[PDB]
Amino acid sequence: KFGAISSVLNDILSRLDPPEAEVQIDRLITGRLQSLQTYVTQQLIRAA
Amino acid sequence: KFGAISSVLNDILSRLDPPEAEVQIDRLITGRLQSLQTYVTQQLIRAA
Amino acid sequence: QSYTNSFTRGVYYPDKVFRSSVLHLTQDLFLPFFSNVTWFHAISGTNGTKRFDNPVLPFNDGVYFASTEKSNIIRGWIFGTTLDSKTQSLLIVNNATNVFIKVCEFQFCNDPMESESGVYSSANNCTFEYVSQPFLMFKNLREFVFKNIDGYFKIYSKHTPIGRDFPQGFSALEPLVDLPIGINITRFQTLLADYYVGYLQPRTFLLKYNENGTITDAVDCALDPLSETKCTLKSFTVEKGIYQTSNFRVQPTESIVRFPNVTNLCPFHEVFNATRFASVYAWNRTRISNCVADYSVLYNFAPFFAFKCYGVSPTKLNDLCFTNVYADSFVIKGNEVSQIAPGQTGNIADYNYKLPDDFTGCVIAWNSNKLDSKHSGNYDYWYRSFRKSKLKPFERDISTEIYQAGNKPCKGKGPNCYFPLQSYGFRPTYGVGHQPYRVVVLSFELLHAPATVCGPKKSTNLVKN
Amino acid sequence: ATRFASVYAWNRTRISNCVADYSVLYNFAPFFAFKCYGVSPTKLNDLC
Amino acid sequence: YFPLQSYGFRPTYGVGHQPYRVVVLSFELLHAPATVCGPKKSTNLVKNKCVNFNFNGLTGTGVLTKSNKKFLPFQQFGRDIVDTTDAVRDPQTLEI
Amino acid sequence: VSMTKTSVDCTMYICGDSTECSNLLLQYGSFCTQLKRALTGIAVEQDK
Ligand SMILES: *[C@@H]1O[C@H](CO)[C@@H](O[C@@H]2O[C@H](CO)[C@@H](O)[C@H](O)[C@H]2NC(C)=O)[C@H](O)[C@H]1NC(C)=O
Ligand SMILES: *[C@@H]1O[C@H](CO)[C@@H](O)[C@H](O)[C@H]1NC(C)=O
Ligand SMILES: *[C@@H]1O[C@H](CO)[C@@H](O)[C@H](O)[C@H]1NC(C)=O
Ligand SMILES: *[C@@H]1O[C@H](CO)[C@@H](O)[C@H](O)[C@H]1NC(C)=O
Ligand SMILES: *[C@@H]1O[C@H](CO)[C@@H](O)[C@H](O)[C@H]1NC(C)=O
Ligand SMILES: *[C@@H]1O[C@H](CO)[C@@H](O)[C@H](O)[C@H]1NC(C)=O
Repeated sequence: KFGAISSVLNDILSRLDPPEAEVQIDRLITGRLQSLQTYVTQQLIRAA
Repeated sequence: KFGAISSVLNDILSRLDPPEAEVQIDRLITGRLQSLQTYVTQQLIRAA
Repeated sequence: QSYTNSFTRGVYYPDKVFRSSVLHLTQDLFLPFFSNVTWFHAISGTNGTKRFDNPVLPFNDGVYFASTEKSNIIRGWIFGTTLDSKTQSLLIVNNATNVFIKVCEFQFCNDPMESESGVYSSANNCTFEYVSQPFLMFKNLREFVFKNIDGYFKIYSKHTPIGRDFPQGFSALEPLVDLPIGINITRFQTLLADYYVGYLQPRTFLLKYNENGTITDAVDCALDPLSETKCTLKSFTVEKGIYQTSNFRVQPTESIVRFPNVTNLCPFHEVFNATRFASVYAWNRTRISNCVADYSVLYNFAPFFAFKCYGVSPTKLNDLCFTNVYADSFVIKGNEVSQIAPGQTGNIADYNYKLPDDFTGCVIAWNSNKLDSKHSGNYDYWYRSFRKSKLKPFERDISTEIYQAGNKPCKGKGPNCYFPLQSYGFRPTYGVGHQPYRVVVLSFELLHAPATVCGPKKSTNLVKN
Repeated sequence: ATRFASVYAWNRTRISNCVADYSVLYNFAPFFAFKCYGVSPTKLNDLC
Repeated sequence: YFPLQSYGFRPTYGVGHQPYRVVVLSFELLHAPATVCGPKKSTNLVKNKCVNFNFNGLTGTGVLTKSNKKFLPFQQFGRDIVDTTDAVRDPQTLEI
Repeated sequence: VSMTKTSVDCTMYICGDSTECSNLLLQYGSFCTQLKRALTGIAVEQDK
């Protein structure tokens, strides 16, 4: 969840009005983006 | 502090009730996650 | 006819920023390349329907206009919603020497031979007027783009020497005017004393600027895979090889909605419309299950002092399913409504009814003065003013022990002790802060759908594969 | 206090070398507002 | 009783009676973009020096010099290949 | 000699089948593009 009310985006959009969905979605975007950057960094190190 | 009122978790928990203490703690967690991730990434490069 | 290829037409400068010898990739509302453009020579060309009628066209996000006329037969446009003087609308009419743009409540115009025309009919409650903004606005193609962004009405235009209908070529439309109209534009109409209309959609384009800031070419990133590749690389030249572009997905074709056979409605009527309500001390918890969670009755029943939902911000509660639903019903003072929320304190939040700090549900406060007040005072409501400790979330403490104020045992009431239950009468003469209010808290536990308290939706047939 | 100062001349009372108990604050009145910054109410019965 | 009697036009001297002109301003501040706002003072143009600047809402710090770029009639400022502002049109003289 | 080659679509991973989330993700700039380039470079390196 990374601090969000739910890990599923469809539950955030179906449960919350846009002005709150943007906050919960932003928290999930931050968590997933950090996960991809971590993955890519380890793949670059392993690639080297 | 990474934006928190205090860098000490015991002070945040002592001063605030959970509804805001969790927010201040989440900021300290985020900052320390970035610190540890940077440390480990550089240690992996240095280890290589 | 009534459709046309359009080619590479309708590109406009998306902003007012000068760029030199760069390719700028931007997302904005544009007419897609090779999209269908409606040709109105049929239906409303020549005389057409003039003097009797004329259909009104939709305005979806923004529009592209074009004409090859040099007679100035086409004179103007109306933008708005009702377009009958009920609401505001914007009317732009050209003249030989000036331009008259007005936004007012317009009823109709004289313009839906031609010795005199355009005297208009009637108008009132006018808001803004603009005069001769651009002063004026072998054939000449006259392209216009009309876009409405956050209350600003943006007009772009270009004149191209033309006798071909949309000849192949490229020319960008420079901005002409930007008006703070501030209205809603859902429909528009043309005014006659040949005409093409395209509609804009949100798209990404790669725009090529020359050294003098003029857009000379463009790539529509969704026209074909080569254009998408060019946009991915931000170049009009693509080297030999394989490039990775956006992923593809198969889209759904239909919506599948499946709910149980339950058609019973949840008994919100009986709890909320009860003739007698519980006190805060003995607050009443009723479990809601095996029913349809139809909340339309709640909005139809009465206006409320407060309808604040925590964890589910919308009033559109009919689209969710619940796993554990409780209705906690009690009567409070108006000045205590603000205390019934997570994180609040006071005699009610602390000793009679407390919510968890992760509470999900709705707090509905209704003014009930006409039912609960009495001339002598309604003493059937009794808050526990004094308690030894703070109440736990959703705890019901119905102890009747007399509270002792410290060390002294003080059995009985008086010298150093109080009976914890304190009566306060409600009377029609009290102000809004003291008058009785009925508050019901609907506690909604949302953990997928093990159990059904689903709202008033219909089931469809199951489709597999 | 019988009299409160005007807003152009706020009255600043220093409190020191004392102990505090905040149940008295609830006893003084129903309140229009009781908003705390940097500390939550009911946590003031620790060192404040 | 009629509102049409003359009441206070006659001097009828007293502090109470002397007429006063009263004008009130609503300051509606509706949602639609405001078209009314006070005049924004300008200051003389300084070139070839490191200055702070605000050109019609575009702010920054830099050295302003005469430019050889040719902006289109509607363009107010320019940006380089990385979308950082590098040229402005002076709102009073239209010099680039 | 070689590593398993992968390609990750940033938008689907972070904001799968979510238009509002994708629109929010667009406000973080080129990060998705940088990760796409990094994974493409790794894939090419493994074939090299
Ligand atoms: C308003 O702007 C105009 C130009 O947009 C200014 O006109 C020029 O001002 C300079 C210096 O004052 C003169 O040397 C030019 O001859 C003027 N041009 C014309 C065509 O008259 C004008 O001065 C500005 N007004 C104010 C009060 O700043
Ligand atoms: C546009 O429509 C919305 C519908 O809710 C309304 O709230 C808004 O005031 C309208 N704006 C106008 C007519 O300028
Ligand atoms: C740009 O403007 C200059 C002005 O002298 C002109 O010489 C040049 O040919 C122009 N280039 C284009 C592509 O319009
Ligand atoms: C519901 O409220 C109405 C008054 O609005 C009342 O006449 C009716 O009897 C009530 N029904 C029940 C079941 O309490
Ligand atoms: C609570 O509401 C239910 C609804 O049927 C009712 O039967 C019950 O008697 C009520 N209890 C109190 C204490 O009001
Ligand atoms: C402020 O409060 C103190 C309390 O001791 C009092 O002595 C002082 O006179 C007060 N000042 C004003 C201006 O009210």
